[PDB]
Amino acid sequence: MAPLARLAANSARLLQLHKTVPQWHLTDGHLSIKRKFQFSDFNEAWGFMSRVALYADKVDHHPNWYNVYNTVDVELSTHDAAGLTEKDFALAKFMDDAAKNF
Amino acid sequence: ARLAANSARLLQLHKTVPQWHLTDGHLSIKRKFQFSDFNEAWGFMSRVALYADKVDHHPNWYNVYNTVDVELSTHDAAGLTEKDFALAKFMDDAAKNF
Amino acid sequence: ARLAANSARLLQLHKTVPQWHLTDGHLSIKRKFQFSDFNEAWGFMSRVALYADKVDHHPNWYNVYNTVDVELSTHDAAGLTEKDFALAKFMDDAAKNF
Amino acid sequence: MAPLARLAANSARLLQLHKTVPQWHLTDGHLSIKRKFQFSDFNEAWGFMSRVALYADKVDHHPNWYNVYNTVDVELSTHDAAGLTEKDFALAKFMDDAAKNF
Repeated sequence: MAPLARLAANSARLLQLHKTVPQWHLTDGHLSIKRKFQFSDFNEAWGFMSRVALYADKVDHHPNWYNVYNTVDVELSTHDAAGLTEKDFALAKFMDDAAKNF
Repeated sequence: ARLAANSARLLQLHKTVPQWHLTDGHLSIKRKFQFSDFNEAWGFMSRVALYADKVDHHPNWYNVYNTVDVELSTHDAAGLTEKDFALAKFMDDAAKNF
Repeated sequence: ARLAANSARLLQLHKTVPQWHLTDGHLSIKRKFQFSDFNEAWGFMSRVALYADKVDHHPNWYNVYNTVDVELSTHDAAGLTEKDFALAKFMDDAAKNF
Repeated sequence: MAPLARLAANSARLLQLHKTVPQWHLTDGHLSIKRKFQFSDFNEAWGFMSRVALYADKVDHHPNWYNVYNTVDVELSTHDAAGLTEKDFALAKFMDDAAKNF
């Protein structure tokens, strides 16, 4: 009984959004998106995570992320929708842009 | 130097960080930290990040909003070292503030 | 809306953040925070950074190791607004943890 | 009575180090170096400061920095030397590299 509408698997809109973040992979049932970000070291990884943290608390939409030294393993979905919303793709896009710097 | 499962030093170190859970084979220690919100969790993580890069010893941590799910082990040792307990302790102290 | 020097609202807000010092013309409020070390100061600043970008209201802060010398004012207002006192309060609360 | 030796003003070594960080400016008496870093927004500035913070606590050598939204105004010197040392230029260089990303 998720209070929010999720983007339906393979919906034209979902796919139009995915196209903007092509290095993320859609998960089974299209219920989330995943990307493992790789940096040279922890210092770079934290620099990246820092910008995402600011964005996340500003839009109040947070990554499920697993950091191990130079690696940041990320899965995005909207809990209140039990799946993907526009906020996940907007978060993925910001993350992609912040990582592009490295 | 790798700490053997149930070794005297491991058990002694573990007493300094009693909220941590020894894992199968004593290959790692785990603690899940919980805060009021992400802002608090990030303030916590920020202090740990600084410590981690200073001593060059890094957590395996999974953050979701207000929680930080942490597993510590020495990657080059295939088990626990002193550095893991030292990090666990720094993390405990940083968490106390909240 | 810009708070006029010595206005009733300014003085009332100032009571919620008594460690802050009103500046000449009541154009800003200042507080210098002190911590044990940089690690603590950075943990403090990190929480404030998150708050600041959330509400889109930023401190004028000068950090040297363990100290954070802070002046707050609303750049578009040429003086103090509610947002400055709200930020001052968030900063006070973040500092309390240390 | 500074416990540490500072690099003498105009010393060949000072100048050889300054050459590596050409956008920093030497201060009167060559007692410090200064650079005002400019970013697009606070989010970028904090991303930058974050990496420098990690470096600073690792080498235990900290900037005197004044952040105002998208701007980071920095002055580096070694207090225990009452002037510049190699650590200031190594810090400036790291800062330059972290900022280059933006």
